[PDB]
Amino acid sequence: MKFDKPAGENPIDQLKVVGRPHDRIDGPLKTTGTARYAYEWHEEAPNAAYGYIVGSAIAKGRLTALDTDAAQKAPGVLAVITASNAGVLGKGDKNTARLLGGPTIEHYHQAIALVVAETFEQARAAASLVQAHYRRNKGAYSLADEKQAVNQPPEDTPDKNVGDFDGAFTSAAVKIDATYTTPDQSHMAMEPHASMAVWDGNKLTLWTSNQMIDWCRTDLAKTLKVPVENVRIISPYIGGGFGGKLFLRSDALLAALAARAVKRPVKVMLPRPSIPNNTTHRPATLQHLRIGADQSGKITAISHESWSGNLPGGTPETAVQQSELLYAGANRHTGLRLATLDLPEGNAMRAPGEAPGLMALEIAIDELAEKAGIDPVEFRILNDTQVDPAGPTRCFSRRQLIECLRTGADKFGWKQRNATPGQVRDGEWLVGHGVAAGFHNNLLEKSGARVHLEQNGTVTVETDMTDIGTGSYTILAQTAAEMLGVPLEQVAVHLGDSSFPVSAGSGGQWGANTSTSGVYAACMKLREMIASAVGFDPEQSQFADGKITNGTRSATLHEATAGGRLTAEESIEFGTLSKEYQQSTFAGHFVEVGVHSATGEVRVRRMLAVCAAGRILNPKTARSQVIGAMTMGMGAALMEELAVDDRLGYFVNHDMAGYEVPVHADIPKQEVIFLDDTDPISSPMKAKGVGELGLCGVSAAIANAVYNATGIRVRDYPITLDKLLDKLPD
Amino acid sequence: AATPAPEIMPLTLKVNGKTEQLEVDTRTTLLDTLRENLHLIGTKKGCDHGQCGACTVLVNGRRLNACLTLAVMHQGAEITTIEGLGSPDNLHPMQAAFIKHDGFQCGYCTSGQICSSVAVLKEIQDGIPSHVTVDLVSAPETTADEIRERMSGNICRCGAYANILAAIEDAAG
Amino acid sequence: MKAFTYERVNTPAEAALSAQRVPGAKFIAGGTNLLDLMKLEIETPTHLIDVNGLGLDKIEVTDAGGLRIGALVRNTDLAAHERVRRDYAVLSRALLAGASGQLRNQATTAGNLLQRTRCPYFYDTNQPCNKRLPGSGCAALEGFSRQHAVVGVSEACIATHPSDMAVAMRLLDAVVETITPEGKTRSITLADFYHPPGKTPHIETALLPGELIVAVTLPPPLGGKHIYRKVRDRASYAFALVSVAAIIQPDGSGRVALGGVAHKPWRIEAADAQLSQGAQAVYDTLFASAHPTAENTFKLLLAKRTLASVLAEARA
Ligand SMILES: Cc1cc2nc3c(=O)[nH]c(=O)nc-3n(C[C@H](O)[C@H](O)[C@H](O)COP(=O)(O)OP(=O)(O)OC[C@H]3O[C@@H](n4cnc5c(N)ncnc54)[C@H](O)[C@@H]3O)c2cc1C
Ligand SMILES: Nc1ccn([C@@H]2O[C@H](COP(=O)(O)OP(=O)(O)OC[C@H]3Oc4nc5nc(N)nc(O)c5nc4C(S)=C3S)[C@@H](O)[C@H]2O)c(=O)n1
Ligand code: SF4
Ligand code: MOS
Ligand code: FES
Ligand code: FES
Ligand SMILES: [Cl-]
Ligand SMILES: [Cl-]
Ligand SMILES: [Cl-]
Ligand SMILES: [Cl-]
Ligand SMILES: [Cl-]
Ligand SMILES: [Cl-]
Ligand SMILES: [Cl-]
Ligand SMILES: [Cl-]
Ligand SMILES: [Cl-]
Ligand SMILES: [Cl-]
Repeated sequence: MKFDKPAGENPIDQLKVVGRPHDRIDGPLKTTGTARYAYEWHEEAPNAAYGYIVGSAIAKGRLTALDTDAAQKAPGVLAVITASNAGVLGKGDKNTARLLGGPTIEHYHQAIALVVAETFEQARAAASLVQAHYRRNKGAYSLADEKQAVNQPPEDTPDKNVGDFDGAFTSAAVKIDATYTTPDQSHMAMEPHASMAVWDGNKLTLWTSNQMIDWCRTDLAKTLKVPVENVRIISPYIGGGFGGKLFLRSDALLAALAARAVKRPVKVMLPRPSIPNNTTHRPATLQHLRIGADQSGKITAISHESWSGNLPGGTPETAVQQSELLYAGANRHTGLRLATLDLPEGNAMRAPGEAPGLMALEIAIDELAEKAGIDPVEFRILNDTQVDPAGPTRCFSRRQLIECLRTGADKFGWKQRNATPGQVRDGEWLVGHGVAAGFHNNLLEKSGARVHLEQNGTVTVETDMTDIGTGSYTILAQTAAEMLGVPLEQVAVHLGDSSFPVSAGSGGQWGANTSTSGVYAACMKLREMIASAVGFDPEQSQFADGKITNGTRSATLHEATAGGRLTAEESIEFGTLSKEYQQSTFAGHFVEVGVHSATGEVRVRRMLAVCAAGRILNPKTARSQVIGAMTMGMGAALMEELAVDDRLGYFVNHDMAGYEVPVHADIPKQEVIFLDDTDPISSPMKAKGVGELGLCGVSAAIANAVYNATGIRVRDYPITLDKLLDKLPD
Repeated sequence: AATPAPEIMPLTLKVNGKTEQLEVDTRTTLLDTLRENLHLIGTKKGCDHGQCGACTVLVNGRRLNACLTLAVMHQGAEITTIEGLGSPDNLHPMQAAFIKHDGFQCGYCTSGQICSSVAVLKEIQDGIPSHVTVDLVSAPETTADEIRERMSGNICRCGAYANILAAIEDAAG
Repeated sequence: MKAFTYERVNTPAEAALSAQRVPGAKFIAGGTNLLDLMKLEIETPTHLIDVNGLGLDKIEVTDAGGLRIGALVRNTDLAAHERVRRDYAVLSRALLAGASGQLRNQATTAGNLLQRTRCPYFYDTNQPCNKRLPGSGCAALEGFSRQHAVVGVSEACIATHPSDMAVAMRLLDAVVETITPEGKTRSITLADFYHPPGKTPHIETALLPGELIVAVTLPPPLGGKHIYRKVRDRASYAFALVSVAAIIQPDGSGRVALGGVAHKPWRIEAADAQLSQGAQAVYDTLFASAHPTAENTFKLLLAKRTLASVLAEARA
């Protein structure tokens, strides 16, 4: 199925099961400890050995020698895998840093060996005996120090320039020029990265924790230099990812290598203290915004430059793209600048680019609104753009930012806010209200599925799509149930296995829409095959109450499969609609905060998100995404920071205590409203993403709330009490 | 230069009503005993350092973090894990409430949330105060403020918290 | 973690005797600090002696009208005890302000006093840390020092003692009761229990080889308004940036001790006597000797403002 014209009426529009807040179908497994994650597949390899990682003790240099004799001789030890003895490896396309270091050391805690042993305890103790030898090289670890030397963009990412920014900035009646920083952030998915490998001759089966099954299979094969068809990836349950499990990490590589060397299954879990430096992190940013507006509050000039750092060939944090589309302005400048830093690999984290970009942009808007004498909700409404500001002929498919904000303000009681900061108390707490816009593009990617009508009348969905806590299992079941006229509870859904059709995976918040659209495409073929088995015309047939009807004629789905089960396998493909229109998603974030008038402690008292993200496939699991993202936004705003040591070249606070994420005690009332945003330009499901959108804007809403509570702007996240303390009352 | 050989010792635990007789490395945590030695994988390992609560279990009715106690320390103890509370076709009321309110996403913290929440209601009934208990001498009440604090030792990176609270208040009434 | 033998014994006397006889032996109580450190091989004992189940877990009234708290009493049970809630409220508040429910259930009185720093350079064995390896350096001094000590420090180490319960014990003039492996007993006032880092930050307390804490004795109750204000970046499950323990009498006199500012609970008796004069005077005496880094300077203003907030709470 090629989707290249907007969707008309189709069976999903009935919304008998799609669109409804169903309990998630993996709920019984996840609440009883019977869902199996990567390290927990005992029956599949009951004598599996344990692999324990040795990370680099230096940030950067040469591994001159790696001694393994003492470890080899230790109790229960089978082997030590090293770069030397593992043989020549390839590198996967999504890995900047090598997953097995040696001789070059690219970053701190880069894996350099793996001790395989009979028990976990023996492998860990044995890993302590591995003696590495290093020669340090001079590295660069400070994004702010590298800033000054970088003032061109990358060759393949030129600046974007519309109109005359400098002229319009000069002429503007009111304007701001402000700098914002965001720190390095870490995923802290509650399930550590783990994998288990079994070889059967040249055939590899890997049980793992990965968001992108097909990317995993391909990249593992490229790395091991084996035929891709010899590798099988299995990841039905993933204990969180947040971008951090989009790629092949060193557990999967080392399990695979270990299991082949010892000719026995091996399982490898990255220990929690090693994860923040071994894996990836959201890059820190440093952002320069200059925005100009006229007498009437219409933005006339916008400039957004962002500086980020990464290893050679690594990605920038794409923090300026939202500023090309979100607000109006005839005169525009955007630009990325990428430093080389010898920290661990910077890579995607929930809403890469947009989370930090809006962290800056939406304070800047708050500031400029204040300067214009205009309510920040009205300021944003005033500068809505229903077309691409760099190409006015190019419409947004569907844009409800205005409606998000107005609805939000009405529900929130935004009019109750005191516009003069610092004037509202509740006991010892300064109370504040703030607002921010969310924005995130809707990306499309090809996705396939296989769907079976079984002879007992049940339906079987197979696809390699993942459910990382998103609810894919459930929404895919709703999709098939809707299309075939069966109740939800008759649909089996099988995910996260490379022996199933290739889906787009859980990433870019394209997963709900792409994966359900693939199922839609398979189910359309299946309906056709069913119609044909009972001698009916597909075009004139309907599917309901476990039956197919066709005018006056009527058969049961049991009869269609009397001559064996019916199987359809199809993909959805996307044409030029994402060029023709700008497909995006929008939100309004409203926050009330408390700031302690003595200590400067910040506590969120109330949060509302109003979202517009196409047709909501499941309001319950969708609401969960957004309150989840709101929680993550709170962390980014108030507590989350990977502390860089500039001298030693690593993240100092590299664990679940030192890197503070939000706890139960932090969480206020959190309300979510989904606007009816049905977008037929997106897909036949008419859906768009929420999982990353829900984070976008949250942190700046909070920052703008703290300002309203205190009169104190903080442009260096996170907004911790030390940054507020010297400007509070007495 | 070297590391010593495992010290192996016999061990009797009562896990979910069932008498288990093991021989364990003295280093083995209660957590790893359940997951690796007994194959009760419902109890999860989020951090191994007492920082997350994903390995929360009951030992003689009292909740603790199984990653920061040794198996050999609980010779003859009654251990209760998530599997002991209920299973898919006989859900515990808390397990069921969690499904109803969507108190989980990825599911990795969820065992721990559930074990803690059942013990938390018990602790309130037993009159154990908390950080947010205003009047220390009088008996604590089952408020939203109290549950949040008492549950703050179970970390959810998915951010299912607001729903977890709704599940617990439901099961409590 | 290195392999170790594990011993259960019958009496507390046996436990201390075994600690003398076996080089590298350590006592284990709740295990909530010791096992954490052992996984990383920061502690590497060859032998563990279980000190639970030896009758050291009672809370009793003393003949003087105070309280004897057993070393092995759980933190939850100490904080929940009726006498402690009415008569020693600041102890109960400090306990409840720390850690999590799971952790407080297993952690013990002795264990809590002897918990080690949360310094992140200390916890990372690839980094310079004089505490873990004498003369290797202090990475925190010119590195990430945001949560380190501002008073009582030295060039060699700037670590804070992480205990909230110890701040409340120090305020109450608590006394640590021990038995030596020899079989004699000692009382160490908690004010004299923690050594300053000086040039030997690896030396932390006054305990001898294999000395066993059996109890902590509190004197008679003071009455007054008891408060424990703990400041932290998130609402729960975090160590103190700064903490103020106070006991305020009706006439404005009282005592205070602080956490998060030094290698031990920080209380100066001259400063107690200036409470009626205000937070400014009390602070000036408490922090006359302060030596912060740029990153933890904020703690000084935090201490003063938190203390002022505490005194204002007491007036109301
Ligand atoms: C995530 C996390 C958060 C925390 N947050 C806080 C907080 O906010 N506030 C706070 O105060 N604490 C906090 N803690 C620390 C906790 O309070 C302590 O770990 C606990 O008090 C230690 O008690 P234990 O009995 O487990 O000691 P153990 O771990 O058993 O032993 C600790 C030390 O004492 C020795 N020992 C034990 N008993 C005796 C005895 N009778 N005589 C002599 N030596 C003995 C051991 O050999 C060892 O060196 C936290 C811990 C964690 C993991
Ligand atoms: N219009 C449709 C859009 C989506 N959803 C809901 O939300 C999920 C989100 O789907 P979608 O926004 O397409 O996002 P993905 O399927 O693509 O999953 C990835 C996405 O998921 C998010 N949230 C996740 N939450 C779980 N708990 N853990 C993760 O790692 C996280 N990863 C973030 C990130 S990073 C990213 S990219 C569905 O499964 C469903 O419950 C549906 O109800 N409304
Ligand atoms: S501060 Fe004390 S502990 Fe932290 S590093 Fe310097 S010496 Fe080691
Ligand atoms: O693209 Mo989301 O998985 S960082
Ligand atoms: S695994 Fe026990 S607390 Fe994280
Ligand atoms: S459900 Fe994913 S961590 Fe709580
Ligand atoms: Cl429903
Ligand atoms: Cl160098
Ligand atoms: Cl409107
Ligand atoms: Cl139909
Ligand atoms: Cl609804
Ligand atoms: Cl709902
Ligand atoms: Cl830290
Ligand atoms: Cl219950
Ligand atoms: Cl020294
Ligand atoms: Cl003041």
